[PDB]
Amino acid sequence: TKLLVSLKVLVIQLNPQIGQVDQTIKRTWSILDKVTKSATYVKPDIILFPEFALTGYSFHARKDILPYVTKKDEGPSFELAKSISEKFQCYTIIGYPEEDDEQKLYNSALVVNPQGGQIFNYRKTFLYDTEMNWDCEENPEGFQTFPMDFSKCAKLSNEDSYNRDVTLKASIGISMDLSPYKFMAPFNHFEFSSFCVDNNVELILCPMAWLNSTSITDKQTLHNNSLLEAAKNKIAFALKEQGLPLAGSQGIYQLKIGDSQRTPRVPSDDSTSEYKDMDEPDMSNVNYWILRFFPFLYFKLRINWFKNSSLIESILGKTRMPLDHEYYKDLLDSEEVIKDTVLEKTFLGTSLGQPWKFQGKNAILVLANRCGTEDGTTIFAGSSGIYKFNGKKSLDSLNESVELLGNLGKGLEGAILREVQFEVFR
Repeated sequence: TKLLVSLKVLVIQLNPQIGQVDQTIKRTWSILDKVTKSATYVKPDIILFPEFALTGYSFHARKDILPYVTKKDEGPSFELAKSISEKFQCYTIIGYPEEDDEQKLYNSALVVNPQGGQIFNYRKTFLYDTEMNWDCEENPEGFQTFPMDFSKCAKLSNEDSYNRDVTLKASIGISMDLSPYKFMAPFNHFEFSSFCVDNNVELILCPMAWLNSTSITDKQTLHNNSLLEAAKNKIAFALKEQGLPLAGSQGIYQLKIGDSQRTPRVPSDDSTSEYKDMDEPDMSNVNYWILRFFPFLYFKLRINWFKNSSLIESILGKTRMPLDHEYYKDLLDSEEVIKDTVLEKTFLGTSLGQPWKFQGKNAILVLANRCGTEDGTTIFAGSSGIYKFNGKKSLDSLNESVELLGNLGKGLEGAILREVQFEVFR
């Protein structure tokens, strides 16, 4: 049986600065208030916030992030998501700094149902250089999936309305999860992308604090005060020329609610990474974000790979997580049988029994990336948007195996709403 699902996704893009939690709370209610007053407004089934959407991101010490850490079921972040879910009758996913009863710190993103009850708490699996500053911890469970009960969102292929309930097998990824492990692992791996394809993920939620390539990331520059001074002056002029403060744009909201304005497919080049046109998305990152989801993208060479039986040594040898990951604290030789899970495993989008496993299926990707600037050196690309993988039969936005349902600006706070329509198999 094949169910048709119609979901109403709402993504919030904020510019949270460290020490302005309450002010970010106020601006958030200001955005949601404007969203409901939209001409083409509809009640969202799921609302997604960026990574650390209320506290800020660039923390340099554990002592600094301590005043903002909360339990998974306590604090401003949890209270906000609970109020939103109860006020909109939807799921709320927001990134927050977490701390357990063992005094351990995490980069987490909590989830609340329409009833106002926390149904899931996810920890960041792959850590970024910034998490190392405040002694963050890798997700001991690694990549995870969870079910989401949506009411009146599905229907049969011959019905005239969505009066049926559907339990989607969701999955959350936090920025660095999309990148190669520690920026050192092979690019061809695609950890998080493979994990979602392997476990047949249908809805992908990605809270992010992704950077713009114009940011200062060079290590020898960040630790050379002479070079760092001249490097920060460049960032200062970049924002001053745009008529923006060093912290970034706040208060001025970009609202794309209800409209069906799709994002233009543009290839990567020079000036696609330039921090200009704050109402326009960052196609350099959008193309990169799509590339990181290669297993969901159509690729012609998969036929030759499956035929020549390539990657099978990669599929079998493929482990769940990196061996040196916190997750851990030959079938060809053995006489043990091949389990279903092994046949579900994939590499580069190819499986042991099929050239393109995702082929024929659909999946919804929701990226909620923050905007603004921090430390006068870190610029976030923003460009929050929603994507659809049709799985129908090009390693960027030019590939028509993915649908760009809409994106936000690279440097403006706002919220985008889209009525995503895909299909599922039960």
